[PDB]
Amino acid sequence: TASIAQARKLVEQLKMEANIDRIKVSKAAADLMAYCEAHAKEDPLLTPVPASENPFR
Amino acid sequence: QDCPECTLQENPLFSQPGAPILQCMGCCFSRAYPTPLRSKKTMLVQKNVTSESTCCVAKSYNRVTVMGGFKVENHTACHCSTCYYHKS
Amino acid sequence: QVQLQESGGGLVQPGGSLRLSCAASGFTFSNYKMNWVRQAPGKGLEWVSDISQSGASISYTGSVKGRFTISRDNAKNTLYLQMNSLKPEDTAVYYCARCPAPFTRDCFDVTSTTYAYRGQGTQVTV
Amino acid sequence: CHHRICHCSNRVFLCQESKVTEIPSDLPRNAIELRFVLTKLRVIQKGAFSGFGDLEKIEISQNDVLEVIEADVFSNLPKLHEIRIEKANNLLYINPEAFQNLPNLQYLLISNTGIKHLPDVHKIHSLQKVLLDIQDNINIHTIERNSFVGLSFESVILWLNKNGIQEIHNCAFNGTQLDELNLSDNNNLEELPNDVFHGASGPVILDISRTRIHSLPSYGLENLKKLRARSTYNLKKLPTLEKLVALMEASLTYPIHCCAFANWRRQISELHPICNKSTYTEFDYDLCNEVVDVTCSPKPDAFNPCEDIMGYNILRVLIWFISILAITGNIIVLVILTTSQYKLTVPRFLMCNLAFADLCIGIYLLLIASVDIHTKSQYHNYAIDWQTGAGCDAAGFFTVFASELSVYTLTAITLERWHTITHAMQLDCKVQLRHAASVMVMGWIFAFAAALFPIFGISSYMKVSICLPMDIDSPLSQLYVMSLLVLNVLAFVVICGCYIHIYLTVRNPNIVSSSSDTRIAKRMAMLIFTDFLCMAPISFFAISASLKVPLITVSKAKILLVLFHPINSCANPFLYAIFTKNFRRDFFILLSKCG
Amino acid sequence: DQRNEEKAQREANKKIEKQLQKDKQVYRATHRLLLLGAGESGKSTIVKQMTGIFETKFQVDKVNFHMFDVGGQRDERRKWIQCFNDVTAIIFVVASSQTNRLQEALNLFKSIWNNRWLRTISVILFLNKQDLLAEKVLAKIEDYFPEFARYTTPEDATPEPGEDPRVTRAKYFIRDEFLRISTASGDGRHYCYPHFTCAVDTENIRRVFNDCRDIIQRMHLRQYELL
Amino acid sequence: NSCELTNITIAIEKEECRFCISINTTWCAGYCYTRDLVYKDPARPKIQKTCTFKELVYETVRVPGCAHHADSLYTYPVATQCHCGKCDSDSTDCTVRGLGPSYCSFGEM
Amino acid sequence: ELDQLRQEAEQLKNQIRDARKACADATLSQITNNIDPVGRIQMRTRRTLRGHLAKIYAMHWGTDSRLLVSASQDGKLIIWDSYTTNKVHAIPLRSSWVMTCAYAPSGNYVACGGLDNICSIYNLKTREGNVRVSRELAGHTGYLSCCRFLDDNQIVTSSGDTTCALWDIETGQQTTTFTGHTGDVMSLSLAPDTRLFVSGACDASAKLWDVREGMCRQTFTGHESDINAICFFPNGNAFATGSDDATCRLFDLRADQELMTYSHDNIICGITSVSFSKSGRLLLAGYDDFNCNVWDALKADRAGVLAGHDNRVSCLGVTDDGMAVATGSWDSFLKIWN
Ligand SMILES: CCN(C(=O)c1nc(-c2cccs2)c2n1CCc1cc(OC)c(OC(C)C)cc1-2)C(C)(C)C
Ligand SMILES: *[C@@H]1O[C@H](CO)[C@@H](O[C@@H]2O[C@H](CO)[C@@H](O)[C@H](O)[C@H]2NC(C)=O)[C@H](O)[C@H]1NC(C)=O
Ligand SMILES: CC(C)CCC[C@@H](C)[C@H]1CC[C@H]2[C@@H]3CC=C4C[C@@H](O)CC[C@]4(C)[C@H]3CC[C@]12C
Ligand SMILES: CC(C)CCC[C@@H](C)[C@H]1CC[C@H]2[C@@H]3CC=C4C[C@@H](O)CC[C@]4(C)[C@H]3CC[C@]12C
Ligand SMILES: CC(C)CCC[C@@H](C)[C@H]1CC[C@H]2[C@@H]3CC=C4C[C@@H](O)CC[C@]4(C)[C@H]3CC[C@]12C
Ligand SMILES: CC(C)CCC[C@@H](C)[C@H]1CC[C@H]2[C@@H]3CC=C4C[C@@H](O)CC[C@]4(C)[C@H]3CC[C@]12C
Ligand SMILES: CC(C)CCC[C@@H](C)[C@H]1CC[C@H]2[C@@H]3CC=C4C[C@@H](O)CC[C@]4(C)[C@H]3CC[C@]12C
Ligand SMILES: CC(C)CCC[C@@H](C)[C@H]1CC[C@H]2[C@@H]3CC=C4C[C@@H](O)CC[C@]4(C)[C@H]3CC[C@]12C
Ligand SMILES: CC(C)CCC[C@@H](C)[C@H]1CC[C@H]2[C@@H]3CC=C4C[C@@H](O)CC[C@]4(C)[C@H]3CC[C@]12C
Ligand SMILES: CC(C)CCC[C@@H](C)[C@H]1CC[C@H]2[C@@H]3CC=C4C[C@@H](O)CC[C@]4(C)[C@H]3CC[C@]12C
Ligand SMILES: CC(C)CCC[C@@H](C)[C@H]1CC[C@H]2[C@@H]3CC=C4C[C@@H](O)CC[C@]4(C)[C@H]3CC[C@]12C
Ligand SMILES: CC(C)CCC[C@@H](C)[C@H]1CC[C@H]2[C@@H]3CC=C4C[C@@H](O)CC[C@]4(C)[C@H]3CC[C@]12C
Ligand SMILES: CC(C)CCC[C@@H](C)[C@H]1CC[C@H]2[C@@H]3CC=C4C[C@@H](O)CC[C@]4(C)[C@H]3CC[C@]12C
Ligand SMILES: CC(C)CCC[C@@H](C)[C@H]1CC[C@H]2[C@@H]3CC=C4C[C@@H](O)CC[C@]4(C)[C@H]3CC[C@]12C
Ligand SMILES: CCCCCCCCCCCCCCCC(=O)O
Ligand SMILES: CCCCCCCCCCCCCC(=O)O
Ligand SMILES: CCCCCCCCCCCCCC(=O)O
Ligand SMILES: *[C@@H]1O[C@H](CO)[C@@H](O)[C@H](O)[C@H]1NC(C)=O
Ligand SMILES: *[C@@H]1O[C@H](CO)[C@@H](O)[C@H](O)[C@H]1NC(C)=O
Repeated sequence: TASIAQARKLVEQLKMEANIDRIKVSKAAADLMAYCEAHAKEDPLLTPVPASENPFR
Repeated sequence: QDCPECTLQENPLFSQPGAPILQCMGCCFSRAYPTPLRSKKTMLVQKNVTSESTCCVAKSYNRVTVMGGFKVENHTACHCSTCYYHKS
Repeated sequence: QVQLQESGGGLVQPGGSLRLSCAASGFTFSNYKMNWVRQAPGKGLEWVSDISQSGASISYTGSVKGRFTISRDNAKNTLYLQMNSLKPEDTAVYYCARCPAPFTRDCFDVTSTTYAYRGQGTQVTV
Repeated sequence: CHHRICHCSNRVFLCQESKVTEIPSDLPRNAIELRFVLTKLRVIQKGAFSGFGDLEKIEISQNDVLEVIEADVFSNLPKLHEIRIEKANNLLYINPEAFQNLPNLQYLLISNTGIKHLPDVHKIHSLQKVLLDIQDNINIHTIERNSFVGLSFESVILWLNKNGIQEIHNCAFNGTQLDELNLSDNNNLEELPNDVFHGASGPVILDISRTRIHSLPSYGLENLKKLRARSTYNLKKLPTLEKLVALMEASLTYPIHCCAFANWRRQISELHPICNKSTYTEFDYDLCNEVVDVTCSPKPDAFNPCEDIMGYNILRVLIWFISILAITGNIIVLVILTTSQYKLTVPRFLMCNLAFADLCIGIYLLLIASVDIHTKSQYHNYAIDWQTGAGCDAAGFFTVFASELSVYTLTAITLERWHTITHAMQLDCKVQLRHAASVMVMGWIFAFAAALFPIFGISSYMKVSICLPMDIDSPLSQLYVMSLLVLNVLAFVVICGCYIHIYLTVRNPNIVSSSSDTRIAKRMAMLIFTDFLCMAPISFFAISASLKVPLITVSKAKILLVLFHPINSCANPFLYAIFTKNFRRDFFILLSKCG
Repeated sequence: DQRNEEKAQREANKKIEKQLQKDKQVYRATHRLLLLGAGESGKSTIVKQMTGIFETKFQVDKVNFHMFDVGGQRDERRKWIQCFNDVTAIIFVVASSQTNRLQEALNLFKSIWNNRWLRTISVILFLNKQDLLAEKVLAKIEDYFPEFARYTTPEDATPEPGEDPRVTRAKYFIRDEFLRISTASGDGRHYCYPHFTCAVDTENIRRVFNDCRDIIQRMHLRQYELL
Repeated sequence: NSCELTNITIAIEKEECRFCISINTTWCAGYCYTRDLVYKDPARPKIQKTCTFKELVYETVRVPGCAHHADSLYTYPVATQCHCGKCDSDSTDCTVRGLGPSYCSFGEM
Repeated sequence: ELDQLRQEAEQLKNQIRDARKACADATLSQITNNIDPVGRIQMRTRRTLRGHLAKIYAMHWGTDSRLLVSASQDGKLIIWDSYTTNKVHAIPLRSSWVMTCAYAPSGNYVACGGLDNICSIYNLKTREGNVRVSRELAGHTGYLSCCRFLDDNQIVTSSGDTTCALWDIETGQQTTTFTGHTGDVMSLSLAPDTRLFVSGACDASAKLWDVREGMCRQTFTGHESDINAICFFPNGNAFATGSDDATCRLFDLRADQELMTYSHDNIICGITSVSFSKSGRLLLAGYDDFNCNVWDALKADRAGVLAGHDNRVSCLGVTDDGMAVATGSWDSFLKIWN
């Protein structure tokens, strides 16, 4: 009974998922690289902050 | 026992056969009795018993060397006298 | 995507022979245990047989002992089931089911409904 | 023969009459002997006995009123050979020039008189051997330097005993040939300077009985043959045998000193030809018979087997390893358990106390081995000071406290295990850490009381070198020591009973395979066997002897304690703590912090 | 100035700590059980005579027991089962054979026994519906299990008086099948406790109490390294 | 040795009143063997001994007096047994010869 | 009917795979060779929180980077002040079985749930001065696996129903329900822009859902086994995932394919939790073998390991400010690192 309805919902879901503007992988990788580079100076875990500024020490 | 008097007997270690070096031995009288008070007046260390002793010893002797250098005394005369070593 | 598809089936004469196999894709076949599940008409899912990663351990049901033979080919990434002396009670849709996790012996939910790691199955009639 | 106021016999004159207030100058000069007894003489005037050719003996006695003896009194008579000044309480002073050159002298006695100082004998110059008898004179306190120089050219017998002397000057006997030196009954005397025998020959015989001398002079005793040191408790140490080369007999005060002359180690023997071949009852008229050996008394008692504190080298090496193993294993277990960040529980708290008690056992063994090395081959010099000293009491306290605490803690661990297993479901009876602390507090009190009773005279530790409480003499000591031993045995009985019940409670053959049941039995048998091997061999001999039925000597006892006693100390940290999953995790965690 | 807030927070910490300590005794004084079984099993009757999760609380000899029955859950169990890795024991209930539902029960027991978690958790096995088993046997099992033909009654069997030997053979064959799964796989870290029971059986609480005490006793032995 | 218990009649004197009394009791005296030595060796045990006391008990009697001093109880230790051995330098007074056991200062025996 | 639909679905899947391969210019590793490695990271435990009686299953940092919620299977919901390691609140739960917990961004509400199928939310800031149940939400037919707060009024939930839902706290009714998963939805993570949320389920698939339209926008199927944890990259254009297959995978919404896979041969265990640092360069994941591995999000190298636990690491998280990392484990201890 519901098998056909599930299939109809599935095919509809794929159809609306296929019609999307997928950006090139290289551009996305550059975006992630830019984000990491820009915000690398504000990451205590990446760069150990001064002991005085450390809330836990 | 009627032990013998202070006398002069033989020497069966240090007298070579025919060369006697006699020795002085025997019994002599001794006794003990309480200290009289007149005596106790004179003593610093109080003693409850006096003891009169007499020991058989040489009256005269000749000193002779025998057996390779062992000097000994021949008891030419023997009589019992003061006890030098009787003290405990 | 993880997918399992079976092959073979169709009508088989009583006491006949048939062969079913399942082709795997999207996962490392050698690291997982596999099982076969059949669903007779008007009845729930029934576990059939299982084979370990190395194939040194094998088991079947009482109604299946001595009749069916399960084998695997890690190189071809395919599952095997040799069938002979089929009987009318054997008619069912046979599914190729995969254990939920690798490197483990438990295979909890292969026989459960709406399972995620089993194929569409193939029909067998006797 | 007759005299005005003195009786005589064969020219021997006795003046025993009160009328003689002065020495009669009318006494015949040919007198053979003169006896001044109770004469009432007040002072012996100078030159009283001068020119008496035939005088061979002189006797002064019983003259209470006598006060002073002047100079030149004895002159230089050639025949005089005996002088006896006796029983003169008021005779406090004798002139230094009282005695002159007496070449013939052989005997002089000033015993039992009030003289303040020794007679000045440095002018007698006797050609014969002279015997000095200065006894029962309680007023002399000290002896001066070169006191006896010049008494005679020959050897001299010195008797200076039963006096009030309290100190000896250096070189007191210098320049004299000593045969006999008897200083017995001089209680006030306390020490002898090392130069007492400086420049002197002998003495052949030294008698220091009933005197507080601490140590003998460190040279000049090579000629000493017979030693008498009875009732000399301060003589705790003796010179090295290399110094007593010619010793022949030694009456010591303590039995342990007796076997400093342990063996026939005097190599040389005299064996003169006269002894070879060339009533009564004295050495069968023979001289050299078996003389090389050394006699001494009192003989060594069974409680004092004078070997090294470790009688065998293999024991000596083993104790160091055993002590080092027990100490290191216990301390590391203690620090690992205590320094952990996981909260304490009853089994861990009990373990820590057991490790501490085991560590104390290791410390006791470390002390014993270390002292054994210190006293190697020379124990008999230190046995008295060690056993009677505070060190032995500390060692006895350590071993008793550690053993009782270890037994109590081990029993507590077994009881805790039994309660947890048997009463697992009845959680209302859960044993909290406070209950364990209270039991441990009681255990420490029991251990400290047991270790302190020996110190307070109940049962002394001094009976043995290794300082165990072997005192059995008094009934109280028997009661105390037995209670400890009986309690130790009862602890093992309780441990076995608790484990027996645990096995019977946990066994379940309907669901558990046999192999698991054997494995549980094996594991608990390990612990029971370990404790039995630690306790049974020692308890057997300890209980039997405490009943006044000794079966083994102390020599083997020291071996048994060194070998079997530390079995629990070494095994407990391994069995109860190490290779325990909690301990294994703890050790790795702490090691990481020390990377 | 900053001490006022420290004091207030310290007071709150102490107030919370006292409540937690009081609740710790209650939590450690209760034994938690997971009642697992198929729908056809007698678990519903077992709880009756003794939200998606149902609760049954009872005491035996003044000890608290907490039994959890999961009813409002989907067929898949491999995830929410993980939460029961600290239960004292699992009360597994099995029916008697309808189709060969016993094989499904055996497979479920195998999965419970072999999962990395619950591997240290013992299982109390209830062979329920014993009256029905006797009725069917007296009135076919070999068809669903060909090994029954060669099987023989255990030499240590202790059947009730007057019981048909065939009933006992069927009894222990099922029990041995489960025991083989328990023994042939796993280790000594945990054990299986088989019991034969029915709907009208008051001994079930006593059996669970005895099994739990044995499990806890064995756990204490492991803690002390005696096992 | 030839020494045994024997009767002896000792006497004591009162200094205040100048008079004496007499009483009998038991004591020891006799002979013990000795030997002189021909070879000088200090380690040699010398052979000299005497017969002496072993044990003592005490007795008491009333001794009259003079003027305002009258009968009073005097006491001393009597002997019970004898022994031949080295004279005890502690308690005894070893001597060549003494005043004798019998005497009274205020009257000759 | 069914055969034709299945054939159409297969054709659509083939097209999707073909499109996915058409966009595979290069692996994330290949483009990242020019970036220097993180090197060795040596985080050490700074605080240890004790008081929980049973195994912990969830924790969540507050917006202030100080308050920590910790839900344990013992039935207690304790709130910690990480700075002073002193408990602020301890809420007793109606059901001892709790699987998830969350802290509202405003800091006023805390949610939780588990096998009871009911999500319980407690108001910390209460006039009476004591914790209370603001409201209970029911309607899920399976265990509540994860729950997160969109705001002070809306909470999103996931359960074992193979579906997710959005709850309006006031009316206590499902504003919208998300369906399409086949297995149990285990973990959830809200996007930084609070506009989209990505779900991982027990079918080796991850779905991107939009909160408002109530529909899925992307499906990722790069995993092998059930997905246990999921987190969003700080910039919101990517999300990490974890599964029992012992591999961590980073997905990009724009690319719609697995950009990177983190795996080591020595690791046979599954991933329990996953979170990203503030800069996103570090990917912290929990593993069954009582440890957490720090992975270089770009170079795919193990920067370091946190091995202070004695049991499974069930939950993991980092502060919004990135000062510290908090991890919960089944041994009832919360460890704070760096
Ligand atoms: C270690 C037990 N223990 C003792 O004090 C203790 N250990 C020993 C022994 C250690 C090696 C053999 S026995 C003895 N004692 C005390 C009583 C006692 C009397 C003995 O006879 C008078 C005796 O002599 C034997 C025949 C040589 C030996 C021992 C603790 C209480 C510290 C636990
Ligand atoms: C030796 O004689 C003295 C007296 O010269 C005795 O001394 C008496 O000692 C007792 C105690 O033992 C005292 O009660 C008496 O008072 C003492 N006597 C006098 C006269 O005071 C002594 O007991 C005798 N015996 C010994 C062994 O010394
Ligand atoms: C495994 C190691 C660490 C164990 C400890 C080292 C052992 C072998 C050491 C520690 C103390 C040592 C002893 C210390 C003192 C002496 C005295 C000497 O006159 C003979 C050797 C002897 C008796 C030593 C033998 C070796 C010894 C027992
Ligand atoms: C582990 C802790 C308790 C430290 C142990 C230190 C060890 C090396 C100590 C403890 C007591 C010490 C001994 C105590 C007594 C003396 C007696 C002395 O005449 C020689 C040194 C000697 C024998 C010591 C040697 C070193 C010693 C054994
Ligand atoms: C108590 C434990 C845990 C710590 C160890 C301390 C030990 C080594 C100490 C405490 C008491 C100490 C003893 C106390 C008294 C003496 C007498 C002294 O003239 C020599 C050292 C000696 C024999 C000590 C030996 C070392 C000793 C046993
Ligand atoms: C509690 C224990 C383990 C800690 C260490 C304390 C030890 C070293 C203490 C406790 C009791 C102490 C003893 C108590 C009494 C005396 C008697 C004294 O004339 C000499 C020291 C001596 C023998 C002490 C030595 C040190 C001693 C043994
Ligand atoms: C249970 C414990 C703690 C109680 C103490 C009991 C001990 C002290 C009792 C029990 C048996 C007793 C012993 C019984 C018989 C003898 C033999 C006798 O020739 C000397 C005393 C001696 C050796 C007793 C001494 C005291 C004793 C050892
Ligand atoms: C802890 C358990 C073993 C209790 C028994 C241990 C002790 C107390 C027992 C075992 C052996 C017993 C002794 C055995 C034999 C006798 C001889 C007789 O005169 C009666 C008492 C006496 C001397 C016993 C006294 C008590 C004793 C020492
Ligand atoms: C001094 C005592 C308390 C030491 C600790 C107890 C030890 C010895 C254990 C081991 C075996 C135990 C016994 C085992 C069985 C029973 C039967 C039960 O119906 C009453 C308790 C009783 C009688 C136990 C009492 C305690 C017990 C004797
Ligand atoms: C760790 C060691 C002690 C384990 C050794 C096994 C011991 C404890 C077991 C094995 C069989 C047991 C016996 C079997 C049954 C009984 C009945 C019980 O009512 C009295 C004791 C008695 C007679 C047991 C004594 C203890 C026993 C010998
Ligand atoms: C400490 C041990 C390893 C030393 C050597 C002795 C061994 C062989 C002993 C210790 C305890 C013993 C076991 C104790 C209890 C039982 C139960 C009984 O029904 C059968 C024998 C059995 C299983 C014993 C076999 C032998 C055994 C294992
Ligand atoms: C672990 C075991 C060996 C120790 C406990 C048992 C005890 C009580 C045993 C072991 C040795 C035994 C002693 C050995 C020898 C004798 C001599 C006999 O004429 C009287 C009893 C007596 C003195 C025994 C009494 C009991 C005794 C002390
Ligand atoms: C007996 C003399 C040599 C002194 C004591 C020797 C020491 C080194 C011995 C005595 C008893 C021994 C232990 C007895 C039993 C075991 C259990 C085993 O699973 C590991 C080793 C261990 C823990 C042994 C280690 C070594 C040990 C501690
Ligand atoms: C003198 C020596 C023998 C004793 C002192 C060293 C001690 C501390 C040594 C000897 C044997 C060692 C153990 C041997 C084996 C292991 C297994 C490993 O997975 C964890 C550490 C552990 C448990 C070791 C801990 C340290 C240890 C107990
Ligand atoms: C400190 C940690 C435990 C290890 C202790 C080992 C001690 C070794 C040193 C002992 C030296 C003792 C030597 C004898 C002393 C003496 O000269 O009399
Ligand atoms: C360990 C603290 C408790 C008290 C321990 C000290 C006990 C000392 C008792 C000494 C009594 C001995 C008898 C006596 O000599 O008078
Ligand atoms: C000699 C060492 C073994 C000691 C044996 C103790 C016997 C008592 C055991 C007590 C345990 C309970 C026994 C029972 O009641 O069944
Ligand atoms: C000690 O005696 C020697 C002779 O042996 C002598 O030369 C020396 O002077 C004496 N010492 C003193 C202090 O008189
Ligand atoms: C001593 O004298 C008593 C009389 O007092 C007498 O009976 C006894 O026999 C005498 N004994 C000796 C040995 O003289």
